[PDB]
Amino acid sequence: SIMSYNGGAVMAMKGKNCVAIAADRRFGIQAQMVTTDFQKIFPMGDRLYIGLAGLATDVQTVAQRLKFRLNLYELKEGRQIKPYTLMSMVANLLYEKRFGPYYTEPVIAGLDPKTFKPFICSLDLIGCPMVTDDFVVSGTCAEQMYGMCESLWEPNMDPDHLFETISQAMLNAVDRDAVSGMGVIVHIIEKDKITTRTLKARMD
Amino acid sequence: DTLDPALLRPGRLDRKIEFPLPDRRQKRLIFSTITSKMNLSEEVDLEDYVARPDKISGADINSICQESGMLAVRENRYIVLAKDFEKAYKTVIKKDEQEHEFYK
Amino acid sequence: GYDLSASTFSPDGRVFQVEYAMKAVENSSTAIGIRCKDGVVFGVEKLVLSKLYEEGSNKRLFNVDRHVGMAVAGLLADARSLADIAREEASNFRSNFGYNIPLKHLADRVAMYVHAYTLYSAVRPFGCSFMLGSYSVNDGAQLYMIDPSGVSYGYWGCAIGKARQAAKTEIEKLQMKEMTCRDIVKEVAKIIYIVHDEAFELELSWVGELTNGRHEIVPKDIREEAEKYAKE
Amino acid sequence: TTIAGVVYKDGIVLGADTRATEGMVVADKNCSKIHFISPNIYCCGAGTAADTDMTTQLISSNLELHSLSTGRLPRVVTANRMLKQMLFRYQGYIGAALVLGGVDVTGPHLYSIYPHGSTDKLPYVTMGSGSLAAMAVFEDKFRPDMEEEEAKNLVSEAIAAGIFNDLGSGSNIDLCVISKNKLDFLRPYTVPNKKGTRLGRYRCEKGTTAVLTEKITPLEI
Amino acid sequence: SRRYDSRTTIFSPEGRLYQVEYAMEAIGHAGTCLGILANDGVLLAAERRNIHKLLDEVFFSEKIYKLNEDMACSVAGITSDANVLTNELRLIAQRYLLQYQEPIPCEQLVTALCDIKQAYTQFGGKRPFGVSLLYIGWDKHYGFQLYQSDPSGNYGGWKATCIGNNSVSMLKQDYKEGEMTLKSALALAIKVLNKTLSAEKVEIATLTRENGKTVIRVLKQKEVEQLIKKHEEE
Amino acid sequence: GFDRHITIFSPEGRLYQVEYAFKAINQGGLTSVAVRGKDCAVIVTQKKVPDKLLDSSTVTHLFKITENIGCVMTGMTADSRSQVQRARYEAANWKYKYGYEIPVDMLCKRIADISQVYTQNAEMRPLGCCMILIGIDEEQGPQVYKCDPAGYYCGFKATAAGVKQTESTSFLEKKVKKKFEQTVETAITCLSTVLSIDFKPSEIEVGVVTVENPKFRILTEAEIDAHLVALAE
Amino acid sequence: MAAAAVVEFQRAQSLLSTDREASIDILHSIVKREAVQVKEQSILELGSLLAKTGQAAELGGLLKYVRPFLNSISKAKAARLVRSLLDLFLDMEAATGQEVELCLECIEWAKSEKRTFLRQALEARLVSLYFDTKRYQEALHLGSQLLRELKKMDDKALLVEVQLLESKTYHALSNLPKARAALTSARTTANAIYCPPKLQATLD
Amino acid sequence: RGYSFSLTTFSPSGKLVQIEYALAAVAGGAPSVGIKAANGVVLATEKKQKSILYDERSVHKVEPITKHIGLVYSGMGPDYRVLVHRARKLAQQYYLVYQEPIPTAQLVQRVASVMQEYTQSGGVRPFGVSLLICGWNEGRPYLFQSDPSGAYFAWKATAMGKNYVNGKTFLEKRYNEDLELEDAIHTAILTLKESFEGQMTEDNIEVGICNEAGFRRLTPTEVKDYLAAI
Repeated sequence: SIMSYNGGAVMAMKGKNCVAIAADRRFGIQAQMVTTDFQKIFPMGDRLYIGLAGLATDVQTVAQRLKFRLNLYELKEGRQIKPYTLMSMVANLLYEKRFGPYYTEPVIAGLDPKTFKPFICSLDLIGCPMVTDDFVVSGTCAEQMYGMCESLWEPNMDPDHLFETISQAMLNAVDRDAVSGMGVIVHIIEKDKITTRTLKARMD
Repeated sequence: DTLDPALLRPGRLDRKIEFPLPDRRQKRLIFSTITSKMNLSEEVDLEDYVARPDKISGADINSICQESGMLAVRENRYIVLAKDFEKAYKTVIKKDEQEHEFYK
Repeated sequence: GYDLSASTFSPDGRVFQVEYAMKAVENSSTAIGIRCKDGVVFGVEKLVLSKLYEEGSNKRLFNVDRHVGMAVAGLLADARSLADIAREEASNFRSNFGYNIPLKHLADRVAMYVHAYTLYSAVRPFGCSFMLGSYSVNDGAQLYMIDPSGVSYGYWGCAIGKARQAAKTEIEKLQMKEMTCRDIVKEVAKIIYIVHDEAFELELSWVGELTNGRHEIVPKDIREEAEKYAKE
Repeated sequence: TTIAGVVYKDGIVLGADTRATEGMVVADKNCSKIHFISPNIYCCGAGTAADTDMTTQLISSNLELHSLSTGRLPRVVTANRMLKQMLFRYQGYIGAALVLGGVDVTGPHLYSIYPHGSTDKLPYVTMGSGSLAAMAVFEDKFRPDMEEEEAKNLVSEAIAAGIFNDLGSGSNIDLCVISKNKLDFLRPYTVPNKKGTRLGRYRCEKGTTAVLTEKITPLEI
Repeated sequence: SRRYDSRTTIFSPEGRLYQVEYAMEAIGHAGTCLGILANDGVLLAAERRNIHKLLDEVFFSEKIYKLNEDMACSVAGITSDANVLTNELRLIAQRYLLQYQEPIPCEQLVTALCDIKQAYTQFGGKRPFGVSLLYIGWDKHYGFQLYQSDPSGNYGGWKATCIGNNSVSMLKQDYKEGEMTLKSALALAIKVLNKTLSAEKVEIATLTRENGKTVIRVLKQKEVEQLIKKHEEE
Repeated sequence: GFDRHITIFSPEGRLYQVEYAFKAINQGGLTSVAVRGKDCAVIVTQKKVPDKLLDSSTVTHLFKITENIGCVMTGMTADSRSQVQRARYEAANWKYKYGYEIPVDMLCKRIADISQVYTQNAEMRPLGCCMILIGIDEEQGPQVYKCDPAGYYCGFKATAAGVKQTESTSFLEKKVKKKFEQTVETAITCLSTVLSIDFKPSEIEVGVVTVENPKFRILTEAEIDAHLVALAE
Repeated sequence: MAAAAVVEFQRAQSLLSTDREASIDILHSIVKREAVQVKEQSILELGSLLAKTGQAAELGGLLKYVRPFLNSISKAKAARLVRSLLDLFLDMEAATGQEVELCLECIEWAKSEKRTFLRQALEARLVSLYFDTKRYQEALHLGSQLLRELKKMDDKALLVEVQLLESKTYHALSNLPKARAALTSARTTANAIYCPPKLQATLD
Repeated sequence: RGYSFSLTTFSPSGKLVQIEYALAAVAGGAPSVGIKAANGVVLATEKKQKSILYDERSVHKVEPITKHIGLVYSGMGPDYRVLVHRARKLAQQYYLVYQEPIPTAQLVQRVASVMQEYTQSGGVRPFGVSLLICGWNEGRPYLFQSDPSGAYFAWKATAMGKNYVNGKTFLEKRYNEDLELEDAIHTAILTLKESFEGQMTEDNIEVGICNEAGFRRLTPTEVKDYLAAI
């Protein structure tokens, strides 16, 4: 395939007023790992992280393109971006290049900038909003990150339990994959903190 | 507008009286007077033609009211009822202007 | 200087680049067209300058679509231009809709062409009045006449040119409705010889039941038969 | 995707199952397939999950621009013809087998839009794969000129018959009832599919993690 | 038609440009908003339109416009044109990021805007952009810096230059070029504006930083009532 | 400079081209008065043939936009057919683009809007003809509209258009404050009381629409002759 | 609407001009059991019919006038209803002690819907109310309350009339602390408005 | 076709000659008031036709931009209708890309952006319509005014059209920061009542409010209702 080129696997899940987005720090060709540090969780707002997976030139291409149109939007009308509106904007970024699309499925994780009501979203290749109140999953190893993290997620979780469950879901999900893994990264977005952390994984 | 700018100078005049080309609260009194020296048969209305306030002297009030009576001389009538009032007014009730739609 | 541009009105609403084009066909020769029940007969005055020009040096009875005609008045360059785009217009109708072009639609089409060409300072108006004319088997002898303003009217005996002040009177006194076109070909010379008040080497063409929806320069015999309306 | 819609004496009743399955795995278990266009026109959607979204945002936006240009309420014929002509000139590359219905000044009626641009005025329509699982229950128990309550029960039985024996099944049925005076866009009508339950708690507290490097960043002050 | 064109792109017989120096006289009718830099950051100091109550709230004013995290601009002259161009130049800033992943060192931006504004006075037959707007900014290359431009097209580093009416000569007898200590730059700003005053009829805005990232403050209300009582004599 | 040359603003407003284009619609003057019936929008206009050499059937104003909308225009007749052809174009374009046949109001909005972009851009003159146009939709009654050469459509009961507009609208205003499907004392009598000819049935063109039959119908000398001999009360 | 919410709906159409005695307290059966203009014009023309017979507009007007009643009756219908109904309370009454609290309930009631101008409307008609029933002591005081708001607002919009009325209150008893000052002050503010001959001739 | 040279240009004084003529054509327009209020606005205007002959339910001056934003003008007739056409189109571009009703401030950004290039760009004269904007946009209502130059300002009250100095001074006199619902309508009615040229007919005025549930025109039975409650 062409989605299985660089691997990559991001997810996001929420309990209480925190969310949790998580990627796998890995980049390379089908068999080769040319680096370990690779930015997949791109900050857009203060508390609104977009995370991308799939083909790496599309995740940097529409990551920087989305920082372009997003940054110019909050410059044209001064406020932090409402995250539903950013979901609409990546929905009209992946679309309108439908023919020969971008090979990425960006998830969007974060908080309303004034009521702090969390949500998480996922999109497909050509851009379809999947609003979700449970968890979203993107990348090559999709159904593991489903499957298992549908078997773990309980509702209404404080950041240390959500911390722990997205840690286990990422580690045991990407361990059961070839082209993903080798050290993962977890951003917890509270209503006052960004608990950014890495996780020592089965790095093999 | 061209009188002289030395005909006043507080000594030769010391005053100036504007005459207004009257409006709503006065126009009613002009119609009340000029109709008060005529024969009316109360089919007339007063404030209907005080309404449409548009650019009248008192002289053309005497023209539309005098013209109302003279247009009642057609049927050799000693009064005026409905049309000679409205009739003369519309005929020479300012024989119109030239609006100008869009702007306005 | 409210003149010299077709996109500028007068202070009483009269676009002077149109009425200056209208006198620009009033300083050119006549071309009369007479309708009757079997078709429309044209006749054009010619003002042959020198002996150097031969017969039909400038065509002024063009044809367009194998049945409608082009008695023109003004500038022959402009009249020839709208003649050939009338040819292209009936070409697009016959190619597009199959059915042979009814003349009312062609006169409205060329009419709005030369009218929509008088709304811009980036073009001049045309300087050529002209008239059409034909009949289909169920149309009637339709003819229309078009000014440089772009207005097109259906006529019976319209006449454009310099001496149209004279020419409209005889066509009005001629019996209009019920005669069978051959006589009026002959009678056209009487109008042309009256209105020419000074080589008058005239030229005629028609469409009729002797033609079945066509055009011919006369065939050539009435040129030595309607020439015998000298001394009137 | 199993979808459907039935006209009846007052109006129409649309309806869809709520599950979007990319590949052979459900990506999302609860999505609206009954899209707004207008306060009197709801469409539906099947085929490509994004193309229906974008074509009904475009015809929704362009249509209500049209309606507030006219001033009156927009008719449902012009939604049919804008979806037909705009969906045709992309030669069927957009896969959007959507149906749309509306109550308007002429009468309550619905159309179906195949992804190549072929439109059908019908009393009852079914797009998606679940068409086949929900057309037969419009052929034994459908009656013309029927009352609203058993039409709602009819469309719920149709979509519910697209749930139980199709692999483009849905979690739960939502259906809109568009009448002359009131619109009733109700999200889920019945939920015939519970989650079940789990057995046994799993996690410890501040354990079961291989933390390599923490990093804390405050936000407010 | 050639009778109708204003012929903006014509040299005078004296060699100058008629439609350009008419924009320079458009600045002197409406225009304020000096700018002072220090060893620390740079500030604009501005004036609103009039005393007319009837004005509810400006998020940013009609004067100070944000452009990046590390730049801002203020505007003189015709306010209808410059709004357009500042959104225009804002686009330029972001696309430099898209081309380079740098925060656009501000001289690149001023050069780009002055090239397109020069292009409107070069050809096209249109009127030039009647605004002598100016810029404040920071890059990692140079220090805190402000630039100033005009509808002609040229620009410069103009360390304390004001725009609009009543022309800056007092500042070129008062500015200490070595060190300035930005609180005293506020004091000099309210000195100059005190000669040419709460935030009903003033609009002062500073650019500073903390730990590397720049901070653009618009100097909310009560700070102006602090500095307006920071005088006795001046 | 060029205030009375180009469609631009003069001092004190008052761009001097649209009222120079209003004076263009009074050129010659063949004059329409439109009558509205709670169930029948009749059309009246006067039409004079010069010399009994014109074909009287071909000269008209009275155009047909579609099967439900008729129109009549009193401007300079060169600019008339360029305007009515675009109205036919936008009617058929509405029926192809938005389904149902176009209702009468936003047709006049749209030709008012292209007349606006005539009087907004330079290098084109605002063409001098105003479109009295009638028509019936399903929802409301019969309507009538007139876009001017400036683009200001109003929504009328009973205006008029051409030479003697003010006398006509004064007569209609004096003869509508009293309260008419027959329209026998209103439609023709506006013309015969304004300009005093008391017409034979040749020179008058009448175009009706009715709620019972919304197809636009141009009448002939038989039925307009009965309509004229009905003025014997 | 219940089964007997619209049962006698036509009775406030025929009995508007049937007889002056056939709907004395008979329309009250409509009032205290389509219905918003029939009910509002029932209070308006029932109250006008009882303000034609003379007394029962404020008696049965009190029987309809307790007001835990209206919030959303097309709010300007509450303006015209309360305005003209209180105009019938003021314009003519039977029992003299009544209308003091009938208009006071409209002052504290006009505090409730926050209608600022209706307050000073019924305060002008309320100082006019206290002068007619010879209160002479705190019509003074509410006249001092009225000028404080008028001063804040456009000068003497109606406080020419209120100032005229409190100027009528003193001369019943009092001296020069009004006599020339407040009356002439009302004249100074009385040459700057459209004056009807009622107010200007009453000031004469 | 076309000109591609600007007819709006700089005076030798240093100002735009066409734009001050556009503000003259606005100042000769029909008077219109607009009052920002603590929960919602009111934008009243005056529809005086030539005679009592026209359909007063046919043309509007209060008319929304598609969600909750109405806009009322003063000046040229159909140039307004072009600005409504462009404004509805810009609001629908914004709605199809960002999936929310447009913030009022951004709509005034884009309407002032489209009115600018008609002060430039090829033979077009500027519009000469200084329409004013309303809008509820989240939390607190907004109000603006796009001049035919292209500037815009937000406030608490304004007037425009004929004798607007009396409207600005009179609204400066009678305004309170909490003055919120139908009292604003009241003072709007007695701002148009100030001149009106006579008798204050309900068919000759129309108002529009933004009472936290979308901009909506007021039915003619509601204006006459408060005209009964004057």
